[PDB]
Amino acid sequence: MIALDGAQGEGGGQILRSALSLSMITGQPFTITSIRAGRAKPGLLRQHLTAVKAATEICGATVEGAELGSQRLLFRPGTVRGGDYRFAIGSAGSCTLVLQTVLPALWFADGPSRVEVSGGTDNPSAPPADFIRRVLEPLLAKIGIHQQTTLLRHGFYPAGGGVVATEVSPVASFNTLQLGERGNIVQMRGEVLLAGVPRHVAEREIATLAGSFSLHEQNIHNLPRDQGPGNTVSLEVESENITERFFVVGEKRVSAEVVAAQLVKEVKRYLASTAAVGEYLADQLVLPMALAGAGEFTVAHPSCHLLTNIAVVERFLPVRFSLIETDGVTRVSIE
Amino acid sequence: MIALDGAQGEGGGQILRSALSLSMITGQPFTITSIRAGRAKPGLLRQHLTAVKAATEICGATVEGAELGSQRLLFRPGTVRGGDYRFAIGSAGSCTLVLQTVLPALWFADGPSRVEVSGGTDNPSAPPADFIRRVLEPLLAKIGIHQQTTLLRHGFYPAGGGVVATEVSPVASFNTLQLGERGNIVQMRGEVLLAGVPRHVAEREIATLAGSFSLHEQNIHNLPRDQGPGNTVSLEVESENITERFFVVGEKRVSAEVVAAQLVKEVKRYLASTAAVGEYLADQLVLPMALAGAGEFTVAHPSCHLLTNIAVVERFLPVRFSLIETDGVTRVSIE
Repeated sequence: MIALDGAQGEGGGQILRSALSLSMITGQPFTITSIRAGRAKPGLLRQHLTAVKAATEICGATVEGAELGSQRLLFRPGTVRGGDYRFAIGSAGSCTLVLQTVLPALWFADGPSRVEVSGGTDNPSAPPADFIRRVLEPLLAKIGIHQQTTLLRHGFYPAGGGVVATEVSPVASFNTLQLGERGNIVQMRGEVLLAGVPRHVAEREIATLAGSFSLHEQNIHNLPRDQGPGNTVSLEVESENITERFFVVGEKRVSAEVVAAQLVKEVKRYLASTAAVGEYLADQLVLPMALAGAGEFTVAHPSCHLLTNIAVVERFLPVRFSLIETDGVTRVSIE
Repeated sequence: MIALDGAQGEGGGQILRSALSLSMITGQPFTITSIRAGRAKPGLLRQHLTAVKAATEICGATVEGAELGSQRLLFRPGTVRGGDYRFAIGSAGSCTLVLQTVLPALWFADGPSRVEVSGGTDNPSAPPADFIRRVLEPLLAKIGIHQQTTLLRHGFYPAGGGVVATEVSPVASFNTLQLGERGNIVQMRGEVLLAGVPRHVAEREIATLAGSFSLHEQNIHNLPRDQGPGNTVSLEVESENITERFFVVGEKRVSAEVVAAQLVKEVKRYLASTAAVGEYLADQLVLPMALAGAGEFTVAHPSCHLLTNIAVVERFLPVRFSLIETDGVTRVSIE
């Protein structure tokens, strides 16, 4: 039975979620031993417990250790049943992470499924639920996976209140995704999302983006105050071979110019290499291509997350990933 | 002015120290912004302060954030002055860390120096101060760097009271270190250090080593009780093209065979690949070879620390590292 070390790599968290999906995809039970060893909060936390309850439900699992402070977990899956699921995280809970725990398993469920989660849609430090729909959902569709995520209500950290819902269909046949050169840029678009925040913050954040980029469109998107106070700014880089979109969630004490300046940092950083995908989309492509048994993509630099995702994957599956950091770009490929 | 993110990679600590040495090597001031964001203890801690006080003494620096809970720091170094320094960390302080923050700078000092540090020499969780003298000092010498570390008194975690002192000499000219194949073993040697522990733990420990290895020498090293109760076991792997040494510090509630077995796991893990160097020595060679402007070495797998150390180095210096993960061995090279 598979044993994983929680302090390994970046140090738990992602290890738990990649394990869950894999352990269900595969059926191999596993045991994480030092969950969040050194993190401020030592082990399983409400979100992880929710990640775990959702997992131990989509697949009738048997778990040992699912307690709020646990640094040990034994998870024995069952059959990933398809169906209408509804999970509810708190406020600090990112629907994104529940969904990226459970959806992979559902790719192999006995039938189509719908997952609806509640909680935070946009968190300052983390990826927004939009990345799912506007960025990876398409690479996935290309790897033969079929998912459709709709953002139904936004929950801006620290408010909570968001509602995201994904429609899945058991993967029929897998395809090999072959990314490399980003290709020539086709168009860049900036977009700001205000909910309870004034139209002078959007304009300011937009401007900054227009400051270094030639946006084909500058869009300001207004959501009901109901959606609490929130501001999220994004720039999309629809290159030829790929379409990426970067985000930066405005913080409490962070200025329109600072928030926009973070995003500009990233965007330039991506653009500064020929690499088709960003560090984060890379982190997400590791699993699906593994299931697919082949495929590759280029990414500027191997990140510490990549490294651990590739570990867990290879810990549950008969795959070999190869990273060839040649000329400022890294070619991540399967075997 | 260089800005560094403290939650980046493994998550601060090493970023802080690699940033200091570089900042003084180079002169470029910088700013760490989230020192130990998620860790149990959120930012600058006594040890780090010491790292920072020692740094901001070797080079007459200007610091902003040097407070016991700080998650932010601004460091403006000056001229690295050579001379006889004496730093004193606590008990939980590892001389090794202070020494690896300061010593790189001192290779570039206006004159020869001596650095004496007090505190913990042998910590269960971390590398012993012996690793410096018996393992990296030689690779360094080959790089053209000239340093000599004598352990003068041991301080076993949690006691403290250890004393390590290093003599350095400004680097005249640098060399290219080209490592790769470990070559054939040339001899193994086990060693047990007892300070206030009985000569039955040493034997038991040695036995286990002799249990899977063919030790050319089985040395038991007895320290005055003065040195507190301590037990450290090590095994040296003198291969053709390199000599490595692995250590495991016997813990409070850890038995002779458990201690011995940890060491055997590692030694084997090492031995299981053609890679000249171990994860840790790899981490340490990043910087020197970068100052060297070329060089390489092979390591089994790229670690997360490797990733981040490479990051910081590349942030302060005009160097490109290349990782090529080919055949279970990764080749780290410079450009």
